[PDB]
Amino acid sequence: KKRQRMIEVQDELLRLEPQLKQLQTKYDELKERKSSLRNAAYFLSNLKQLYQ
Amino acid sequence: NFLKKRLLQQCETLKMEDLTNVSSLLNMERARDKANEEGLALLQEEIDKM
Repeated sequence: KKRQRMIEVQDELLRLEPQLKQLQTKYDELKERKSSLRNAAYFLSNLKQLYQ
Repeated sequence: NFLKKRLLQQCETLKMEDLTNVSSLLNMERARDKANEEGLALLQEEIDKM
């Protein structure tokens, strides 16, 4: 069980690192993808909707 | 007399203070080991629950 505890913590350390990287990627992708187009494709087309 | 030939019947044919004392000590040791498994196994259940 103690060896199993070390293995699970090793998975738990790996799981923690993977979840931290995945959540960092999640926040970055959320911000970039969700807000860029809703602001760029909005404004760039709204600027086109303005100027053109 | 019959107890002495009981000796001659058992010992001829065929530890204890260490048995009793060390067995009680090791029984406390197995209680401590059950506590160890309670702690380690449960904290493993919490770790792999995480």
